[PDB]
Amino acid sequence: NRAQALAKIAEIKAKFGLKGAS
Amino acid sequence: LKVPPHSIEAEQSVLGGLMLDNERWDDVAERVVADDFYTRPHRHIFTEMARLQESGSPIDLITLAESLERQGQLDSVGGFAYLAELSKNTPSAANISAYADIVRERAVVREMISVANEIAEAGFDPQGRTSEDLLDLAESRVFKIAESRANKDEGPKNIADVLDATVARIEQLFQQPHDGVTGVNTGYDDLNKKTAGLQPSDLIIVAARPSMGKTTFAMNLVENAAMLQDKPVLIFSLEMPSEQIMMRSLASLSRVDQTKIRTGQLDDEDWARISGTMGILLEKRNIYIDDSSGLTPTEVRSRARRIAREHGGIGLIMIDYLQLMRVPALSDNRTLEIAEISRSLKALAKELNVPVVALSQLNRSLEQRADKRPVNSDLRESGSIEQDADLIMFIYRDEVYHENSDLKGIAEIIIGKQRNGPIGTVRLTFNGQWSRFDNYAGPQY
Amino acid sequence: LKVPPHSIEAEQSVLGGLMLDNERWDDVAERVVADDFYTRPHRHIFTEMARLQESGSPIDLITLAESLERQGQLDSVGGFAYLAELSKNTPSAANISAYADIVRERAVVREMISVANEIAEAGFDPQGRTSEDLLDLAESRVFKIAESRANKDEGPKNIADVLDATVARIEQLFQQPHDGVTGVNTGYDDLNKKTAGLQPSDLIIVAARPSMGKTTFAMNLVENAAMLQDKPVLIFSLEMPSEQIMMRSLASLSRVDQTKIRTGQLDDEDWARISGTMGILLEKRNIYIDDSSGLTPTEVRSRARRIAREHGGIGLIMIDYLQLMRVPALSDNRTLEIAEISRSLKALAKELNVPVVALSQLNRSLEQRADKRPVNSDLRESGSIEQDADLIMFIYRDEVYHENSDLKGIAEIIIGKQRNGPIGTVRLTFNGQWSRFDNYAGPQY
Amino acid sequence: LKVPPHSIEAEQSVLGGLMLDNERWDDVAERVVADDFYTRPHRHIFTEMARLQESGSPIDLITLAESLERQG
Ligand SMILES: Nc1ncnc2c1ncn2[C@@H]1O[C@H](COP(=O)(O)OP(=O)(O)O)[C@@H](O)[C@H]1O
Ligand SMILES: Nc1ncnc2c1ncn2[C@@H]1O[C@H](COP(=O)(O)OP(=O)(O)O)[C@@H](O)[C@H]1O
Ligand SMILES: [Mg+2]
Ligand SMILES: [Mg+2]
Repeated sequence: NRAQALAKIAEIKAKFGLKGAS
Repeated sequence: LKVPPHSIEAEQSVLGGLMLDNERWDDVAERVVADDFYTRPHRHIFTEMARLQESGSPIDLITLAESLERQGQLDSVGGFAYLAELSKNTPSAANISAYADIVRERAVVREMISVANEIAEAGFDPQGRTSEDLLDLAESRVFKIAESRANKDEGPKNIADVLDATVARIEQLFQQPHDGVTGVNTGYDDLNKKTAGLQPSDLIIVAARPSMGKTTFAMNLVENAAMLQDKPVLIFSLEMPSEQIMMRSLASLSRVDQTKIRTGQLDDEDWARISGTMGILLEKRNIYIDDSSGLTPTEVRSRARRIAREHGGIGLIMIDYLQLMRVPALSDNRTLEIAEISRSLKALAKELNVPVVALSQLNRSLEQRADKRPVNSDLRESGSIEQDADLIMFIYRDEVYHENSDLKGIAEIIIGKQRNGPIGTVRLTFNGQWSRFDNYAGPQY
Repeated sequence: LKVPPHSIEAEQSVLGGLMLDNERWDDVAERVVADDFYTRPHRHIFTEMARLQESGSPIDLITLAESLERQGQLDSVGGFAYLAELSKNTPSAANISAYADIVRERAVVREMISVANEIAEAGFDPQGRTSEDLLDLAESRVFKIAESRANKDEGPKNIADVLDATVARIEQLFQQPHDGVTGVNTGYDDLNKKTAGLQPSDLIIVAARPSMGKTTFAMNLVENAAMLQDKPVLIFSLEMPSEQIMMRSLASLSRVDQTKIRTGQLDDEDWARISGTMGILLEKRNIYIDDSSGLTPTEVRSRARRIAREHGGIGLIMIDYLQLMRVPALSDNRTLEIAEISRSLKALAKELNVPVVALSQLNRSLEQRADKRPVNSDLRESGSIEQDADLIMFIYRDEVYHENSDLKGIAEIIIGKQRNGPIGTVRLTFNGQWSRFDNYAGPQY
Repeated sequence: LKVPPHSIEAEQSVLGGLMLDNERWDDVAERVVADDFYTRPHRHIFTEMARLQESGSPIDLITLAESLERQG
């Protein structure tokens, strides 16, 4: 659902997103 | 004796670094230009080095001096002895980028001083110019320098950083719902879904054949933006006086027949509705209208800047229509005039970070086809507009051409070019009785 | 020497005219401020006069001198001698507003020069400021000069001002009953209903194929406007000499057969009717005719301005026909010439606030279509005319093409483009015997 | 001498009358053009007066002299 989608969003942000990110 | 700020040491260091290191030329190439050098010999040296670098030839001392000698330009520069002194004096361990940046900054300062002197000289000896012309001249002079230094923001970007930013943007859009609207709300559900609102800093073009409701659609968008926001909304109307615009707006908002308003045949309820509309407008007070004729891009930009300064932000800017705008310097060719107008509009959109909706018109050639629905190529003579436009919407009405059409009261907004979304056709209801567009309640295809 | 822009005589004129006439103060106060004056004494004088005006006292010579003397500042101003000099040199034939505007202009130019000098001085002395800071400073300085300035007439007004103007216009329209006619009365009920009269500041085009009655309809409109108004009506007849126009006008007004007038075979009753018509015309005296040929838009504008200046305004302007006008600088390209003509006519109509009716011609290809009733696309080679015109009417007579027509004597005025209302066809009766159009008395669908 | 036919008195009278009576410009504008004046100063004055008259401004002495001064 929305909660799982946001959790995966945060997981991908931690995995690849760095420096700038959001 | 005034001393213009010149850094001869920085230029000599740049030249020496280029002679002793040919790999750094690109770093110098993106920071300084030939005209940025004060002394003529330095400009000539830089031009010769640029020619050699573009031809693939080495830029060492012997080849550069020899090339200048061959063309007879060595004597003007200062000689092989001067070139050798420049090469030897500069130490190898130097940061050419810092010196190049200093030289770049000095050229901007010198241009600013030159513009100030020109303005003062023009003021002392008007030669028949008006004060308004001098003010416009000064604004143009300063903005030229600003744009001259506003070209470094465009360049290549890192692939990984772009990908990460794209992923973050996708997540944020899916994070903050806003029911599918990210930009300025258009007031229409389907248009919001297909556009995610009106995106700030994006140029929007509305084009259609005559009598298609283009001004009506633009006014409906303006009214919706005003009712659904708080920032001021500015209107530039080069074709209508403001009173007719307000009458059309009253007809649209109060849902009263426009002919009745125009002829004055209004009953008590219509007067009450008009009073309510006026009360709402006076409570909000965020709409500004300018019905000047023969507008120039400088006046439009200045008035937009003044509104944004006075109120700290603009919800939306509307221009109707750009075919009536003029550029006096390019009156000889219409295509150049259109390109200048489009460039100035794009610069204003970037500067104020506001959505700009400019209305345009189509040639009669569109009506020479069996299907009269507009396409991109129908933007002939305005190629720059099509390229610089971030959103392009065409208005079509089948009932205009066909009396027996089944889509009476139905208008199509066709997205011919969308920068950040899909293209397609959106059907809406057209109540010409109230001079309004509404969401289409029928079946969608 | 670079003496700053100033005019001591204009200031002296302003102060003296205020001393001699105190009812002009407002006009001076709305145009000049105490800081606009260059010399300190003039600023002090204006400040003291403003204080006296605020307290409710007259600002004549003795009152001003006494008020200055009580504060001990009479010597700083220059003395009662200087005040008397101001009183003496200024005549009572003073246009104080013009001098105040001029003083305003000098101050603006002077401030621009001062700001340019400040910008240059800042550029030559960075004091550790980045070039970005210097450009921002320059922008701020020029912006404060230009910030709102005094161009409230040619700037975007507030929503309140526009709404108030619209409501005042609505009240003015609803004040005087004319049964739905706001512009110049066309003399025909259905055309008045469809067009609400000929609106001021509008461009109106009448088009038809040859021998349809363009000149006849234009002259009928001129006659109706002259009979139903009081302002002069001006005609620009580039096609016919004025004598033939007056013969046609007599035939129309007196309802006498055109052939009889042309051949001179009239009787006593016709002579009596002509005498009555001449008496009516000489009692009215508001029709002016210019039968020159090859007129440029500049000449038309100049002559219309001269007529309005001499006789207190115009009620209608008529041009027959625009194909006979000339723009020498653009004779190479017909499309550009037509665009310039239409733009100049629209500008003239907006400037003089009068309806302008211009006759035009259509391409031959219209005669090849199955249905010969004109459409907008029939204005080929003249797209700018369709773009710029506020109202477009086509004259169609069926009997011209069909000998067996059932509509003999019946003409149709087709509104091809109505900017502020509906479109359709209006039927009239054509009496070619008297060279006249009349209201259609037949059944209406 | 081979004198160039001209009359300064008529030009000076016209300019003075225009300065004193601004309502007569038309009666002068339909009988003479700027290029019809013989001396350069008179042509220049007439051109400036035409500019002021067609810009909507009075043509009195102080305004005309000041306007000429502003253009140098
Ligand atoms: N002597 C006449 N008797 C009757 N009708 C005439 C006469 N002269 C002209 N007409 C009518 O006037 C119409 C238009 O003529 P005119 O206005 O002169 O040309 P245009 O319409 O091109 O300006 C023609 O259709 C013709 O029928
Ligand atoms: N009084 C009216 N009654 C019905 N429809 C009107 C009225 N006034 C204007 N319209 C409609 O508004 C539409 C748009 O007109 P306009 O804004 O003048 O042209 P554009 O949209 O090309 O600028 C036209 O198609 C016309 O049918
Ligand atoms: Mg329009
Ligand atoms: Mg004719």
